[PDB]
Amino acid sequence: MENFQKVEKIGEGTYGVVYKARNKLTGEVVALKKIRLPSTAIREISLLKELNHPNIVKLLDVIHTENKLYLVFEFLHQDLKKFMDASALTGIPLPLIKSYLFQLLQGLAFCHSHRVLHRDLKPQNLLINTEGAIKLADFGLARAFGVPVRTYTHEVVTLWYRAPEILLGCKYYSTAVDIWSLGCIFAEMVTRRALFPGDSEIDQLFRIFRTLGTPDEVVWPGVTSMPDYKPSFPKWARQDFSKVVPPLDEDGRSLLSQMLHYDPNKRISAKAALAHPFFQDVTKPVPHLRL
Ligand SMILES: Cn1cc(NC(=O)c2cc(-c3ccccc3)nc3ccnn23)cn1
Repeated sequence: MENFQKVEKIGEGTYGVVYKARNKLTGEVVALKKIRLPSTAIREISLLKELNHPNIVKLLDVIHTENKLYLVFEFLHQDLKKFMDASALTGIPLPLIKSYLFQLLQGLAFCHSHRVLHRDLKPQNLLINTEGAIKLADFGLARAFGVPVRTYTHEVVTLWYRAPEILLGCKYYSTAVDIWSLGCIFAEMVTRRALFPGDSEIDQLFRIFRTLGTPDEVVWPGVTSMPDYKPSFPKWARQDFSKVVPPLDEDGRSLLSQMLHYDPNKRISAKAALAHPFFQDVTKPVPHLRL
């Protein structure tokens, strides 16, 4: 932190402070993330420097010096959480929602093709720029560092986007967990409200069940044998997506339903989702960004 001049706190991320900083040698403005605390993690994280795609926030460097771990990322000026808050009177226009979803699916398809999962997608790690791009930040890190209940400064890590197999204690994640999260985000962009804003693991799980119906062996073979499944769960009926995400059209609702299948083996893949009729008329609009 002397071969970075000018260093400012951006926010508090899942693993430590995030700073905006200028690289000394190069003049470039970067995001610098301090990871608060392991050699297995270093090689794993290091591999992510090769995982480069236009819809993935570039990992520029892994700095392991002075027994500290810093990740240096490409810097973007706004996140989707802030953008949706700024867009709340009018909503994000459907063509821009569509562009963002399509781009995010391209990013997921890339990473999934290389056997890399995110596992903690949320609006705060989706970053936007002035050119209409959106990018996924922090891919691959959960496999390396875990996902805590609370961050270094005691902020509660959100459960809102967590897939039901994770909440039911399945110990092997698949790429389907990212599709679920993205489906949740899609619904939130459309309705301007989080889809499942749980404030505890059971509240999260029951909010899912009260919308999508309590899962059973018909819709999710194997569910009743999951580690944290209890036969005493209340049995709620499923709601129609026409009630959950109006005014989304039938193409959008169909796609959302497939992203929110209970059984992770039934849930649509990113690559398949890109071929969905919802994207037949996709475009790349310019967002209105105030920086
Ligand atoms: C991995 N990675 C993170 C980023 N950037 C961000 O996190 C980021 C930074 C800032 C920011 C605001 C005022 C002054 C300085 C910075 N505002 C937002 C709003 C949303 N994100 N964000 C770039 N790369």
